Amino acid sequence: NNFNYGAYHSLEAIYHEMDNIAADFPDLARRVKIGHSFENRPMYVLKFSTGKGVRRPAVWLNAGIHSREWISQATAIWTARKIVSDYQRDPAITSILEKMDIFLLPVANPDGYVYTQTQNRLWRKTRSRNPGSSCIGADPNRNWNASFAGKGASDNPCSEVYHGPHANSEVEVKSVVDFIQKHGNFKGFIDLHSYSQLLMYPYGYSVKKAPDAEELDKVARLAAKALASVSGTEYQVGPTCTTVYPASGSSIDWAYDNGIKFAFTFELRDTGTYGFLLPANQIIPTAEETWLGLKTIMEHVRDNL
Amino acid sequence: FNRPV
Ligand SMILES: *[C@@H]1O[C@H](CO)[C@@H](O)[C@H](O)[C@H]1NC(C)=O
Ligand SMILES: N[C@@H](CC(=O)O)C(=O)O
Ligand SMILES: [Zn+2]
Repeated sequence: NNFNYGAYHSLEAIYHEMDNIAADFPDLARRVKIGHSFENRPMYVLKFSTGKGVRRPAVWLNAGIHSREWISQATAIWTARKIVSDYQRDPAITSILEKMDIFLLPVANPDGYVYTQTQNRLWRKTRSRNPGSSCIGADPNRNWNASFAGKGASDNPCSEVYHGPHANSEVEVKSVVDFIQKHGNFKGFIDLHSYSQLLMYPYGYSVKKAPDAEELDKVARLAAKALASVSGTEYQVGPTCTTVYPASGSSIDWAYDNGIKFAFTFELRDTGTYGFLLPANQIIPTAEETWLGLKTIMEHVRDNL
Repeated sequence: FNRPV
């Protein structure tokens, strides 16, 4: 059909392609509205599932929480198409889907993404109003209830890392928290950002060792090796705090502190040559290699089931 | 880098 996966797209085009995927594979993929943004845009996920069990284990794949990181939403929509294309053509994704559901949120910050397309390509935050300030938006990746208002966040609404007035104040973050909590039985939570070529695990808010650190590091290293096998792209691996910087209130620390074992952040390409402004001709190569990383992690979840 | 990622 008429969607170029090697180009960047509007929010409406992305949502339309999600609907197309659900319509073309209605026994595998369903589009679910999980909430809405500050400006009342819908938040949509695709759920990929093969079983009508109750309480089937699930993994959550998150992208585009920071609106300027365009390679994340582009990689996510490509991933949606890859899952449906390869089902019953690749035993790896087929057996993953055999054992677990996958939820994919390609645009976790729709208002910010529209703003980057129409007003300021470098916008990061949400677009919520801050009473008492003319500064707009909170950093949705400092807004989660995991050492909220700790290190690496700001109390200042004008900051790129403003945490918001309280945990879950951003309706885009509350929507995901609420859906995961009600749905239950999550085993993985993977957040796609850019850039730096890093695959990280908890914690961002403290230097303390996650109980599962040895396993998470082992799985991240295998995933990085799989990712590098496609075109040679090298990733560094480690806990967020020392691998990028301290950051409190982040999505993967909230997921892990809530019992979701396989909690990882990818910082996708590149290492700073183009930074957030990654050329469209790198979308498909990035998404192809990232897929082997995501598959490796999900294979590990599968093999624990 | 000079801005958060
Ligand atoms: C955040 O988590 C803490 C855990 O101590 C809990 O007390 C609190 O209810 C949570 N806050 C919100 C706003 O969800
Ligand atoms: N490493 C952080 C980046 C950030 O939010 O500043 C993350 O998990 O996405
Ligand atoms: Zn980011």
